[PDB]
Amino acid sequence: MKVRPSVKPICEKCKVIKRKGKVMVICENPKHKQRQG
Amino acid sequence: SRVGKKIIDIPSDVTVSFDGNHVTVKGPKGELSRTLNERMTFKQEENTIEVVRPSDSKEDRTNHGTTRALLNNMVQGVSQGYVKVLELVGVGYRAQMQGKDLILNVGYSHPVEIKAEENITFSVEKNTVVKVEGISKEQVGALASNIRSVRPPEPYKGKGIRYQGEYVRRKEGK
Amino acid sequence: TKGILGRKIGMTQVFGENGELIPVTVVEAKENVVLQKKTVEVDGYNAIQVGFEDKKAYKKDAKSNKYANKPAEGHAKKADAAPKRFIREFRNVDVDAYEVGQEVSVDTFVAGDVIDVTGVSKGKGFQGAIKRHGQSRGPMSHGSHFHRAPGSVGMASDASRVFKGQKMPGRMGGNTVTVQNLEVVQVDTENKVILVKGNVPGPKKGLVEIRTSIK
Amino acid sequence: RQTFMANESNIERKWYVIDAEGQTLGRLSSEVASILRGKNKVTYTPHVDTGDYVIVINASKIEFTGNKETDKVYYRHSNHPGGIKSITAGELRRTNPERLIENSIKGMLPSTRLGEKQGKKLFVYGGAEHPHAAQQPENYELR
RNA sequence: AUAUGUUAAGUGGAAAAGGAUGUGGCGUUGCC
RNA sequence: UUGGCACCUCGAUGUCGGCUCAUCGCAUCCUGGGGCUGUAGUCGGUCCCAAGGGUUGGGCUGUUCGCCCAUUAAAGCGGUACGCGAGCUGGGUUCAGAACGUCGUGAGACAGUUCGGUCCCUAUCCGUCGUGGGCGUAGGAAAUUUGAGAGGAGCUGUCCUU
RNA sequence: GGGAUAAGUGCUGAAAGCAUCUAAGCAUGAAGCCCCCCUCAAGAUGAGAUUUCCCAACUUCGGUUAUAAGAUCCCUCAAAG
Repeated sequence: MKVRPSVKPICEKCKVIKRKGKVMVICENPKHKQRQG
Repeated sequence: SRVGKKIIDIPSDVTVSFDGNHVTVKGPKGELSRTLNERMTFKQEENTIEVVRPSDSKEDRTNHGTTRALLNNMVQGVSQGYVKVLELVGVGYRAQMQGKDLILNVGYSHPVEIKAEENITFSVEKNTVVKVEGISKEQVGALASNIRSVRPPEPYKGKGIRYQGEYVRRKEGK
Repeated sequence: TKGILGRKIGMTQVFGENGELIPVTVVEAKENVVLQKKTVEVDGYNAIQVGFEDKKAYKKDAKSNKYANKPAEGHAKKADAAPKRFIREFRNVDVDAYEVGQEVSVDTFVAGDVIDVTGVSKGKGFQGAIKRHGQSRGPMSHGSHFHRAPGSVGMASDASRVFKGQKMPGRMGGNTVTVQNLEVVQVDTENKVILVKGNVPGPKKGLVEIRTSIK
Repeated sequence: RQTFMANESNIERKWYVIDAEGQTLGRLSSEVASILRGKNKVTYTPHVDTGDYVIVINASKIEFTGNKETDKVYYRHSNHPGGIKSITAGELRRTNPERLIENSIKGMLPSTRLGEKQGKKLFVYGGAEHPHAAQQPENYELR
């Protein structure tokens, strides 16, 4: 995953959520995983 | 919401006792299925029940839609079983049984042991096929994920343990 | 098995049954009795007091420790025993000894080869940091006035103090030390000795406590 | 000229007992400290203790509002270089709750020769039963 | 202490570009 | 780090580097746990958690730096008056002598170089390392113990087999 | 070897008819955290516990005495210093 201070979608299958206070993007492409909103 | 404002429709074959705060559903193949619920407002009837949220907020809608789903799940637990099938891809991947334990010969330098527990049954259709049958979705899911996590599917040739169909990735090493 | 109390006699060597050479410590264990049996109800822990060597009887005017006094003399007599020097408590046993005296014999260590040995003395006087802590000496090439001195004892100004646990001179040795995983070589009745494989803490005629290995 | 000053002969101290079940830590602690300092007595003299004795039963039921079982760490140094140990306020309750309440309450008593003699009248037990039945402890209700 | 709201981070009880289905208000439109 | 200000010290705060002896931070070098890979495997890259222990011996130089030889699981980066001279050395530099290149008419100066050269102290009080004596612990004594708390240790390789 | 966890991985689950490791609930997961291993430790003034030993004469003092159990002075020494 990518820990970056600006998480945002990269394609159309990626969608944004919040876990434990962290903003995250989860996708069906494992390249597109991000956290630390 | 809609999912919480839905009828449960107790099939009248299973008996749901509403012991104050707690619910206990019995059926032809499961007893003592009592769950800790919250302070919701539901009717204690047979042949159908409903759950009602007392207030309206952002903390009543969530628990409403969750309480309805949990009561539905434990009703269908005695209405029928939830079966999760785990498959084994790869050469020489065989699942042996012994008493109420499952031995997995899965390419390691030793077998792997999976002990059964209450209310659940293991069953091996063929050496590469394992089925866990139970009454709670939570328990069946815990068992299936613990049996799956021994060798999850590789992306290249797919050998490992997997659920159903083809949902895996695919790579190309060479 | 059960712990025993003993005296260090000296080191020697025997020849193992394929030709090996085995350093050995000879430990005599005699006169061991069970003087008290502490239990959870009377005292919080469960343990057994054993009593090592035999003291002489009570004397009206005794100017040494050779003769038992009235308190000690009364504590042994409740077990139906003879005054004993070196009373010690063994925990982590199974209480099937008797609070009334029963002989603890070396023959209980036939079963149980790996033991640990607690000794209670080493013995050295006030010592410097090179001896006491294994520090390093200064050079003699240049005209160094520093050789066996301790060295810097801290930082300057920002610390403004010495920390607890600094290494300095003081009385060395004499502590309590346990050597773990020692092995019984052979027990001997009619002399009441145990041959331990290695070396135990303390000087000769010292007290050693043998017990079965906690590992 | 005319201000009454309490003397050891005049002082009559009573025994109370409080239930620390279903209460908050700091809200119970401030009131128990006001009871221990003796600011609840018309005959209050600053130089000598006129306070009462307190027995705090059911210490294992004090609760914390919010996410305080994992936060609210307690730190302490041993005076040797490096050693600063810690324990969360949730692991201290399940292990040694009677220290939790005791330290909480004694942090509200002045640190003076008399601020210790006033703080050693507090008896905290985790569980409904206390040995001090021979002192006739009245049952005080916090407000 | 009294009355009406805000928030849930212990913010309160240090700090920016920028990122986000955190929650409250008013307003304004497009399909019901 | 190179600086900028000129706020404490000129009835005086000893300057390098190394030795001896440590302590702390994490922005992690090794070891441990993982996500992605343009990850087939053995090796790698790059991010996230993590400070428990460990982190070499020589040649050249006053060397801190640096380059090289042979290793190592690895040869981390920083703070503590660039830690440390009431602990040590004193090579360098900032003493006096004397010589070279250059500058000055000159006495003499360095953009530099070279040979040499007295480093003081019987520790009060706090601090630290050991050891005793007084009193207390509601009679006076002998032994054996619980453990609130505190300290210590904590590293890794290489072969054989599956 | 035991317990609770970080990053990570999840099971059921709604808010949001689907989806979702999270909001409720239930797991799993580090040489690191608390135990387990070794030493100190009741001046821990909160001064703990157990076993044993000693326990009458004189007063109106209401207290005193010496002596009992025990320990030192003094002397011969070492495993200690």
